Amino acid sequence: HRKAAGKYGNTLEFGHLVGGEEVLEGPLLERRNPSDREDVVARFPEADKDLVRKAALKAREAFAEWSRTPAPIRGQVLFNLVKILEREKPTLTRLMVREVGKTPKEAAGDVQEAIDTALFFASEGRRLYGQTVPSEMRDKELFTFRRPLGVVGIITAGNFPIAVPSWKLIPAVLTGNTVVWKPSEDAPTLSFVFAKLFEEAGLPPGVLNVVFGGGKGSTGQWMVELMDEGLFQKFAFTGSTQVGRWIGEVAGRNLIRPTLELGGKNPLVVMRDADLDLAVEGAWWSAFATGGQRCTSAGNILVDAPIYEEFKRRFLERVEATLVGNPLLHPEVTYGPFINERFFARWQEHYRVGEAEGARLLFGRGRITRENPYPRFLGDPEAGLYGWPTVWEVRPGTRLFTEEVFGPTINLVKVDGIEEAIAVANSTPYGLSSAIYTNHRHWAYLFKVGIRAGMTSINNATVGAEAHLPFGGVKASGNGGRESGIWVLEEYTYWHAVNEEYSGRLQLAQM
Amino acid sequence: AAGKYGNTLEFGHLVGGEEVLEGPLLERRNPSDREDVVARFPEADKDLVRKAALKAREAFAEWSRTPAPIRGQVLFNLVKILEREKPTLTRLMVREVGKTPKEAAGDVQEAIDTALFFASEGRRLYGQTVPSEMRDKELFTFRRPLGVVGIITAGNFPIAVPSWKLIPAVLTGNTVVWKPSEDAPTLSFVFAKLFEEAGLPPGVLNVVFGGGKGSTGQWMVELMDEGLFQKFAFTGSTQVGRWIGEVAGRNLIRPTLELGGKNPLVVMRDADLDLAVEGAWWSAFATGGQRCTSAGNILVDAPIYEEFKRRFLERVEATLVGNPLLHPEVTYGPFINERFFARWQEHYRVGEAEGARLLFGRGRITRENPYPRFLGDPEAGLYGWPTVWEVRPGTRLFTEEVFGPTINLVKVDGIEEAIAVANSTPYGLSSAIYTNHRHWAYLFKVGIRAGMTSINNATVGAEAHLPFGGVKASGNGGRESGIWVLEEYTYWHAVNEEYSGRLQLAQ
Amino acid sequence: HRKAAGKYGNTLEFGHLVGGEEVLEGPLLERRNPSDREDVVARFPEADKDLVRKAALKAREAFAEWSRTPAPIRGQVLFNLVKILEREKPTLTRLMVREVGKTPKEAAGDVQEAIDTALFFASEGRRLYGQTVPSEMRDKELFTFRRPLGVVGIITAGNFPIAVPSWKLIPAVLTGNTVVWKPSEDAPTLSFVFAKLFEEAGLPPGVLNVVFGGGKGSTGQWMVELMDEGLFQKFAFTGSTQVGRWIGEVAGRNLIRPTLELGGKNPLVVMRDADLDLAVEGAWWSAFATGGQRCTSAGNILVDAPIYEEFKRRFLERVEATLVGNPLLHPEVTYGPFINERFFARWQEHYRVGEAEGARLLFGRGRITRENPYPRFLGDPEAGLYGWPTVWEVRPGTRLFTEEVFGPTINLVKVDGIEEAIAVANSTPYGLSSAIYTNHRHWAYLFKVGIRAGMTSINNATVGAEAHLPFGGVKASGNGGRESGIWVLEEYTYWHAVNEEYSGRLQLAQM
Amino acid sequence: AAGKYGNTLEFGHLVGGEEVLEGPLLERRNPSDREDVVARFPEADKDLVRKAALKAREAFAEWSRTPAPIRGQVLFNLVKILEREKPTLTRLMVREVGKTPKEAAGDVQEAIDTALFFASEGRRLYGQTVPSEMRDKELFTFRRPLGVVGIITAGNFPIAVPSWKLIPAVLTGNTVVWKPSEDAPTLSFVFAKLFEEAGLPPGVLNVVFGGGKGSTGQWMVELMDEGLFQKFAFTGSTQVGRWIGEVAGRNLIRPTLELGGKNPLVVMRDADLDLAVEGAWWSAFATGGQRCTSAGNILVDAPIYEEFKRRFLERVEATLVGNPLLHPEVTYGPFINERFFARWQEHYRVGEAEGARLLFGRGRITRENPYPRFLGDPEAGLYGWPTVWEVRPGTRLFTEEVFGPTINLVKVDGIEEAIAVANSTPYGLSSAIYTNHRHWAYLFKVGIRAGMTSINNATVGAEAHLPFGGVKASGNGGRESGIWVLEEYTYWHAVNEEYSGRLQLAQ
Repeated sequence: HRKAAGKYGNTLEFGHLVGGEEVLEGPLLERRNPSDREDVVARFPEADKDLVRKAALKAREAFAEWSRTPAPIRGQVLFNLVKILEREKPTLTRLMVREVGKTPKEAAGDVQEAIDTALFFASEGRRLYGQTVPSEMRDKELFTFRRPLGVVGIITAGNFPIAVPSWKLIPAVLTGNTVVWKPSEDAPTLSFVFAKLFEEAGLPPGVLNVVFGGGKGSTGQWMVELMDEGLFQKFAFTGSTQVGRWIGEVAGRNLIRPTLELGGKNPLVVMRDADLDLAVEGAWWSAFATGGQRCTSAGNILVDAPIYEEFKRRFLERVEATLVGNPLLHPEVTYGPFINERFFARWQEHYRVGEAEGARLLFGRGRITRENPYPRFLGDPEAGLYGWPTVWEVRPGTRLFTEEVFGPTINLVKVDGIEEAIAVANSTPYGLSSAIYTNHRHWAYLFKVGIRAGMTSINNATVGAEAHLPFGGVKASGNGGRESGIWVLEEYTYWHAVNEEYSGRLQLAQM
Repeated sequence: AAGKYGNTLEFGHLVGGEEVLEGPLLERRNPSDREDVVARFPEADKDLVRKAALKAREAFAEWSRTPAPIRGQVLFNLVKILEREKPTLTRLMVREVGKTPKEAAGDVQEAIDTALFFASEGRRLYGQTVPSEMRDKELFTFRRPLGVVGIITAGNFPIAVPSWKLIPAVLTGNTVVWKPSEDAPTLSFVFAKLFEEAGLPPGVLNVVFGGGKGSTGQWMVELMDEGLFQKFAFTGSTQVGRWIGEVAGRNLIRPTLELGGKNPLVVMRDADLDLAVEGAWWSAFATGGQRCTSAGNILVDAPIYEEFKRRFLERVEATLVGNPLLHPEVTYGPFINERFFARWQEHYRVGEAEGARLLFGRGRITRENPYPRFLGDPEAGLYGWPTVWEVRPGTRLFTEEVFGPTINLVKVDGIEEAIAVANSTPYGLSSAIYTNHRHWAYLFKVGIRAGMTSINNATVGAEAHLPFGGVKASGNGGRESGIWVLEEYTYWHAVNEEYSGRLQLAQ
Repeated sequence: HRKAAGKYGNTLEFGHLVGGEEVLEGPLLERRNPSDREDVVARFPEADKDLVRKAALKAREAFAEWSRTPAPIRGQVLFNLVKILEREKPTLTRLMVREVGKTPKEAAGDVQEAIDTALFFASEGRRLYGQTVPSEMRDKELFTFRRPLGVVGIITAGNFPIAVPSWKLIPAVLTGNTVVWKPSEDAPTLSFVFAKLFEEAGLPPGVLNVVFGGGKGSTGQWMVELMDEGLFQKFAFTGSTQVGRWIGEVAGRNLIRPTLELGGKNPLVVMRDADLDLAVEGAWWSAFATGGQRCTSAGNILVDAPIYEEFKRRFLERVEATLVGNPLLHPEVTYGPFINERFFARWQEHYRVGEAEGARLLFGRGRITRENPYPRFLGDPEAGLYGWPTVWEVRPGTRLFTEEVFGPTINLVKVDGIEEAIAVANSTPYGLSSAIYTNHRHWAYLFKVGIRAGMTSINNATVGAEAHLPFGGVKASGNGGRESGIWVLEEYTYWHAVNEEYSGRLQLAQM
Repeated sequence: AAGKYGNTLEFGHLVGGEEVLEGPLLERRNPSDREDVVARFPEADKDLVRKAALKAREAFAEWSRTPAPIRGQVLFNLVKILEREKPTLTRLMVREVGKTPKEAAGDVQEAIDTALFFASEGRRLYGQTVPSEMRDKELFTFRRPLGVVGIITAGNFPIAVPSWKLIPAVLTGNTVVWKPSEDAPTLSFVFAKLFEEAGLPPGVLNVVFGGGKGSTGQWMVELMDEGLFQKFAFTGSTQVGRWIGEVAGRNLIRPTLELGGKNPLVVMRDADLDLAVEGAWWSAFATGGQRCTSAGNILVDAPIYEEFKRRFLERVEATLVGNPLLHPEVTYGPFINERFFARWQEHYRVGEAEGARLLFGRGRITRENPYPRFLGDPEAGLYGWPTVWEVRPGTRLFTEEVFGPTINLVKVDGIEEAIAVANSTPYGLSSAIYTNHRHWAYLFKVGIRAGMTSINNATVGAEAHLPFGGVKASGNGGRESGIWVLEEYTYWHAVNEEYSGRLQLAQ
């Protein structure tokens, strides 16, 4: 695999993983270190549609023996994976900093979510409870059982390259399904390694198949199209709303219920009675964790009129102190580069859209360069795509207010009272995360039952969901599916209702 | 006006509590006797469905904020009202869709059972308290209503099947727009009025009558593209369901799709033969074979094939058919509508064309083509000869759903072949095996791909408090009835509460 | 049954209900209207031990067919009971005012709890879920089923003569058990009628047997002793801690897990930031609902130092406005008589104990009489035993502070800060109900996780539990059992674990 | 010192993390070979148990406030540590209680499985969110720790059975005082030390060694009368359990009582005979018949009685017995202690006195009374002849638990009689039926009165993630393992939160 020596490590070359075998087939892509594009992390192929087809048929093959492997034994594989992930946590952390450019602290947390998920589902092997149910008839018994769905197609983003895939891969295999996985082209090395750790843990060959490639016009699109050929009994997607709508459509006509974890425009409310320094810290972290490249990153800070001016002042002071830089050379930075050029490009355009609709720019000068330097940048800002922390004031109903923009940007909006804060908080197409900073029980309550969101934080950030709560969104952010904990079991199994007669006669129900 | 076997009712849509007689007039004739006109009613245009959805959005605000236990009290009232009206609804159902008094009473009883189940669900709807990984922090999950639910239903179970959707939908705090089958408009209107009597606020349930394709049904599905529905629920054909799933999917709706079946019933060499014959017979000819769960194929183990066939044909020959309002002792009555009659007529042609062996049945029962155990006048409506084929796996009669009184026999040899043949259909709704060997029941149970399996019982007659639904072409994973339907009409809201006065970073 | 005409209704005479038959056997007791002891409500016999024995054997007989009656059909009986209770609600309300002296409003609520319980368990007939569980072996399946225990002995107090018995009787029969019930001698008529409503609903004869009589030295004691003869597979008790300890002991040696719902000394905290008028109203109602004759009645109001004087002043103003009287002639009163002479006697003594240990009496002059009248009494205070509203100031560690006293009394205690409020709130032998009035999220939280109680109210009274939450106490208030909702199913069933082999070979688990 | 087959360990009590060598010295000798001294250790007096409970009360304050997911991480560490130590614990268990390496490994594996189960339970422990009947109000339930748990355990499953109590007890935030069996002090000490290595804070687990009656066990039970325990959990004899239940009851404690069995195994005329023989044999002689779940009575259907007896005695005759440390291929080794040996000797006398027919067995295996398939020196310890009787229902051998290698055959005629006879014992722990007729398995399953029933499987070998416990004389309703044990170590806290700024009266 070690094809060349790179700058901050080896340049790895590797192929697809199908039925346990490595398949170096298709035109070569490459992944460059986004903190320093001179460092080439990986060269890897684009799987064509026919190879994805073969991966799904290999998955169908392996599913027969895996689904008949007792769930507690399947759980033992995940238990091995906990220990292996634990052993590899420092290595995976360093590789993640290199390949997607998040800080060592955040990368360790990303890996830890996969460890937590592995442990949770390791013992789920001795749970997976169905029901015994009393019949309305004598000499008859009723049962429900959870059954595996079959072959699961999984397509994932690369902003959480270990955590987010683990939310799908782990419960999928634990419930007895087999998997074809198309990872983000932003994190091919991490994905390959994760697959190999599953292998070391004892996952049978072909239960997990990995096909690398792009999205639109590439492997991703081709994999979605294969739902039309009956090769997938389930589909799970993390990514943009735009792509999610199409995947939902294709899934829908093939009578598949897909897991769709899509975008957000996450509101964070600060009421007049908030602990101001706590709220500032929470807003700041909500905005600039991962350089604002989380589904759950804050979109709009809604600030109660009586503290607006004072909150703005302290918020801008806190934003000004943000360290930015190459996190492999400067692990103390708050955030590093854009993960890829797409996020950078859309973020650059948000400045033009903001100016065109009359948003007021309070802070930020676009791309950080030698020519346009940022006072708290550490290292060489031209080796990658890095963004100025960016703060606007905006009105509701504008594009900056309603549309998701990955990258280090945030809006301030003035609201007056709890009723207006809730109405404005709900004035986007999205409904993923949400937060309110307040001390009045009644205000926390009203926000909690008035917001339309999958997730709400009280005196906490829009980011940082605990790994054992149901994760997902409403409105444009999802379709109702949830990941993590017991709530994800509905995504990867179906209910089998069984009635058993012993009465030696035909008894007619409700008659 | 007065009709033949009762009143001819005229009525309109129910929108925001008001009756709206707007649109071209349709009618529903008694399928046992076309001279009896049951109902005249309008076809809602797309714009009126639009208004119904907006009225639903309006009413949802106060209904979702009505405490769940009070919502449950409305359903409790509905139990008592349904109880009171059971004989009336039974008689009207015999008249309007042509099923027997016995089956119609059972249909109504399912709605009563559903009402009672969800009446106390008002004091349940459990979410979770969950321990945080942090000190001074607490985690919660809550079930929240989705919003406005669009419901489209078939008319073969005109009270039961709609109750499976309407009742949990309103109990969980949603509001509803309902497009009932044009085969059962009167029952649907009445059911809506009973909800009203029970105390359901005006606009929480809106009913828009009309057709399906090129009519109210289709227009209602299209309105998902305008953002007017947060949920959609459908009971009907796979072909229509695929389209509804597609439209729902692009609008990020998770729809309930309860679709067709081709339900296998296996009889192993060791079965109680007379029990299995009775079960196969009832699976086939209950409701004249017009259930989603009606048996499609009887798979008979080689050593008892000849003996089972002989007794099965003797039992089929004894089937009484007729107008169930004049002859309530009949096994089944007419086709519910002309579509089922037409597709049933075609199955004979397709059967002959692919070389299936016709053992019994001569198509439509007429004065000229009479059935020996018909009671009454077979030309007052569309009635079908009981029909039995022998078929091969992989053929159209074997794989494709055919509503109406038909069934196939197939010879299998041993449990492994019975399971493989049982799974050789696009469908996966109901299923059954007759056997006494624990090991054979077990292998069928874990080898079949179906939402529902009966051991020594019919493919029909699901109990109202088990999860109902199918896999493959029969559904998308959603389940109705019991606790399992709550996932269909609510979403999970995860809440974390900090008290530690500092920002604690998870994982 | 109509033996004589009484003052406010008929004087009823009736016997025990055993195997469906009425048995007029034993020395006659009588129940006098506690608001007016000239009104004789009922004459009824004391069942001797041998008749209780026969009732248990009749229960054992009926249990065979009842346990084999499908749970959904058993639920239909409870559904009939909902409708019958509904029909009889005005009648049961009036009879309850007459027989135990609570207000029409409270009596209607008492009956409504039985209606709510009936409805809840009516549909529980189609639930009672056990589990399907995956085996660690191939060709093997695991199951759990809830099974009825057998014959349940139930002994109940009379302060909640319909509600509290319904919490036991209804889930007991729904889960397929049969019952012997010894009602309080304070509410024999209500109990007889309730049994007859079960009969009208379709409960088979002998599934519910009712044996009337006393407690110590009488039917109650004899029924507890029959646990030593193997006649009860379950026991459920509502009453005093003193009696509960003995019942727990007898149950314990016979390997029965009893439901024990015992006394309380329920703390209600008012913090400096409380809505004062809300807290005063809540404390007032906690103290004087049912004339302070609830398990959950407030024992001690713990008032934060900065609002102590102001709270006292408003609390005494509110206590002074309390109406007291015969609730059958004056349904607007807050409370009526003591239910029986025992409660009156113990309450009279609490004055002497209070004086002896130096508690400061702020309000109350003992029994209300013509000679010692109460300014807001309505009617004739000598026709029954009525109590002055009573308010003390006490110190922690005293008898008035730690010991339950049924009747209209309450203590004020000064506390300083949340830590002290919690420590003082926990300084009793009891742990049933509890409450805090506050607006600071952090204070509500600390009380909630610091208190040792089965039940906690935030900005609500210690009384008024909703009928579908788990009800019960810790410490001297109970043994861990809970009533109501799904939580009571553990009380009346046992788990049956079943494993089914199909593999035709002996597979050794964990080996 | 060095012993014969390993080190002789000396150690004291573990209280607040410190080792306390205080009290008269006891010793545990290798029951396979009395010359091998495994351990010397003290008898804790009542006052030291008192101190252990107060140290537990102290440590509980910080442990209960440790977030459940962090508590789960300690158990996760324990999984890995138990895994690492499995061969060592296996060898020590063979030495200290005399079970075979295979069974000892399984014993340890149950603790590993329990550890893993409750490791992730740290992120579960679900309570409920519940809808109020009022506006502007919310309802919650939370699981809370009970406090200080007293645990007393037998030594026939010296790692498994204690793990069923210790692990969920600490995971749910309780603290523990543990009095281990004097038959397994070394294993118990080591297990406590592994908890310590895993990161369990000092004083959360305290271990006090000593005897039972007139010793540390009895004194610990008496301390319930001083208010020092909020929970008690016991595994052992019914006679002791009744007393513990009594003491617990007057102190308003709900105790876990896992007591004896007289476990019936039915073989119907249609059973796979060789499977049933193997299952009966293993049910009887696993652990030398020293399991709570060991078969008490084989109930054999009349038509196969003679043939089953013949094959059963052939299988019993092939049983290897011996020192399992020198001969790991043996089926079973010695009696674990002298009490089991004594009660087993008495069962022969009682059997003869009431007229039971002895088919096989000659009492203690000695040089003078040798057993043909004994391996090694039978005088180094207490070893028993495999023993088989024929008995009548209602006799003492039939109804009373007898630890050790003995079993009864009883003739029954038909399923109804098999069930009635199976229930004719004071006990109700485990049970089994061998049959192929679905209807017979069903009737046994719903007719038996037992906590646990096996169909075509042994009375022994319960899987670690099903609820374990008994009815009648075998227990009080409590269950161990899985989610079902959480009721044993927590209590429900119901919380209602008002936001409506006014007093709303319920019902």
